[PDB]
Amino acid sequence: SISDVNNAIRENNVEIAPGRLGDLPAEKGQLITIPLSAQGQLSSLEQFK
Amino acid sequence: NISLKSKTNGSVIKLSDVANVEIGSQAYNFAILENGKPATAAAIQLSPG
Amino acid sequence: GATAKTINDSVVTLIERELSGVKNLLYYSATTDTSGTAEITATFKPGTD
Repeated sequence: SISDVNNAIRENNVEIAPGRLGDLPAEKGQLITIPLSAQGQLSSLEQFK
Repeated sequence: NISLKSKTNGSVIKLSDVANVEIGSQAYNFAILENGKPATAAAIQLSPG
Repeated sequence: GATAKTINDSVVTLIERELSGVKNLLYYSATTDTSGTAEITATFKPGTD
């Protein structure tokens, strides 16, 4: 059904929540904090196909 | 004591088994040092006019 | 979601475009951190209430 197509599009093409390695609360002695992100959104016609 | 239904053997596992439950701060963004010792504080800004 | 640009466009750019026409506006500025929130400060002419 069209609901299945919409659900598949929603799942496969999703936006992942960014994060920060070293965020507070943090382990003792940590000295480096770095943002981290992931890409989950499709960008081309072939990918959607 | 919250019970979770395990997915490997079907056993019941307490929430403490997979996590540590404590009472902490809602956010850890800020900290204060009054005279070189820990404390808390709030900044009060005057009303206009 | 941050994206680092959609905050600038359709949120900050669109807001600032409307701000530009504000009555008795001396200038305006905006600050955005890709991690969290966004701020747009409108500074008005001296003597305005």
